Amino acid sequence: MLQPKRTKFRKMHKGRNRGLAQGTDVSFGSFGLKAVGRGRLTARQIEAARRAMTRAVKRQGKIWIRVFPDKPITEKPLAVRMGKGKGNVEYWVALIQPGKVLYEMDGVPEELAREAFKLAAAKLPIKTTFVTKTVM
Amino acid sequence: AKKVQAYVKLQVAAGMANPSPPVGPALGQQGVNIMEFCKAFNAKTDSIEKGLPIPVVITVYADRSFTFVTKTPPAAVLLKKAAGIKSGSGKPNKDKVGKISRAQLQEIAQTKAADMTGADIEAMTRSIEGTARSMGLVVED
Amino acid sequence: MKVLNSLRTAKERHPDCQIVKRKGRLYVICKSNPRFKAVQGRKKK
Amino acid sequence: MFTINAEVRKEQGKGASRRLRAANKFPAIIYGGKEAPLAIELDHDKVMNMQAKAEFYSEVLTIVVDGKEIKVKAQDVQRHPYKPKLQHIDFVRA
RNA sequence: AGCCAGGAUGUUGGCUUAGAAGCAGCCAUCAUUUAAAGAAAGCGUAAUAGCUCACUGGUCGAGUCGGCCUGCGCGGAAGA
Ligand SMILES: [Mg+2]
Ligand SMILES: [Mg+2]
Ligand SMILES: [Mg+2]
Repeated sequence: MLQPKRTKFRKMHKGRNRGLAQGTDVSFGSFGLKAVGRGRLTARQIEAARRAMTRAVKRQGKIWIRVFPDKPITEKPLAVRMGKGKGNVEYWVALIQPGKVLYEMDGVPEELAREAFKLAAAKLPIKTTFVTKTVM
Repeated sequence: AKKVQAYVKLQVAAGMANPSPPVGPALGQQGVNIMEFCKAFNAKTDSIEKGLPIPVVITVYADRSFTFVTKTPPAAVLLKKAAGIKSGSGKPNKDKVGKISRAQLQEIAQTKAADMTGADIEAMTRSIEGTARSMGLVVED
Repeated sequence: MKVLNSLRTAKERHPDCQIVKRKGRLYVICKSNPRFKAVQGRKKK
Repeated sequence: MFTINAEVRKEQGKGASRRLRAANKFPAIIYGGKEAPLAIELDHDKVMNMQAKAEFYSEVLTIVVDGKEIKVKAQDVQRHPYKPKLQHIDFVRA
């Protein structure tokens, strides 16, 4: 499960998530799974989806994960007053903007990557679309 | 040729005649004799050799017995005592187990006076090559 | 029969599975192997 | 071989370009060599299909603007972030 | 699309486990007669099986298939 091995600071301002995605082409594989919505992918989400596409291909071909959850998310538990300090880091997300290539894959037939990316797509909280490598 | 009228296959080797442990219970009962599996069975077995399994046609309109006339021995039965091993596929394709040759089986396959495919003694012969493959040997042709 | 808010799967559980729009719901009929029937909906209010 | 029909842009900037794309057209640009760049407007559907054959990105295409012929090669392309659409193209005079 | 056909031979497939004859699982996925016919498609299983299809010959006779950009709608939708 992905997580920064170490970081400069423990916690991070909430911030916002406007803008379009960077890194928008299939730049490693042959096929890609691309983001259509704006939002958060958790380290567990990336994993639930990664397993499925890897199940799906019987660990053939090759898989790239283009996103990484480097954003620490905190939460305040039950029975806690507001304030008295910032919550504790509980999990990690990567921020997703429309257009982010999430996963790439190659070494498999077009038909099979689609099944596999379809299977992962069911694990994610944002709409996605299936893409291909392109000259230029 | 006409339709469906009694016909089943299930033995092990022809140098026997009716054995028990294979089938025993299930080898005839819509007018077919278990006990009779001899007179007809060895109606052409003794006259050549004992040790190629040849199953064969029933035939029962509403009779109490059956006749059938037999045909040629199988093909797989030509890869234990004539060309290579018996463990069969062994481990069919992790190593290549053993091997045959172009000479081997062409003659033996080529004595079939009642079974195979093709007027070319070679096409039918080439087909026989495929079985040897089912158990992962080698091509030396 | 089972309900389901999705027939993508229950439509292909068998060759005679059809999909029909009786009244205004979508039923997956299959009159040979009925156990494979489904609907998408469940009535008015 | 590939033949593309273009009109010169009469406007420029973000508003105009967003309006061009709202009209199923899209801006593009022609540059290179001694002549000045030529801002042009292309038909979206027609060019989408053309550029869907790898041949497009390596063969010399011909753009037609007022019955004059410009020989170019595709040089860059900006695509929609997530739709099968084109936002813009660079052509260089071959 | 429909309906008539066929769907044959190496091969009852060798072989992994107690059957196996595609009949479970792993291995490969060869081969002939042809009009095509998968060492299989999945129901089924004491072994047969006895089903249909995948694929092709006939019949009909002019359309048919399902992806793309998009508009409005459908279902998803239970509370005092
Ligand atoms: Mg009613
Ligand atoms: Mg503005
Ligand atoms: Mg037809």
